[PDB]
Amino acid sequence: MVEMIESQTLLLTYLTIKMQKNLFRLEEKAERNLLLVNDQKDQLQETIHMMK
Amino acid sequence: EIKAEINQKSLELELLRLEKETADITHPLYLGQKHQALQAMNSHLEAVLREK
Repeated sequence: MVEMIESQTLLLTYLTIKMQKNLFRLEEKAERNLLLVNDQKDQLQETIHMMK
Repeated sequence: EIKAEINQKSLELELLRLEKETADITHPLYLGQKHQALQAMNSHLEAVLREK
């Protein structure tokens, strides 16, 4: 039983680490994808202010 | 979003600078004073042209 629960611990912690490394990679480019669209927001909103 | 409040306040400051300088020839207060001076002189001259 002690080797059985420590086989469940290894399954859980392996999955957590597999998620962390792939999820941080999604979050890293998700912020850059939002920043690349706020660049487009800022200049367009400012151009519209001059044209107003 | 701070840029929007900066730039919109700049436009109000520019419009109020223009009104401030043109005020003696555009603003109804000083145009009203210029009207009262003429209307007083007319309410004298119409009476001179009667009482001639």
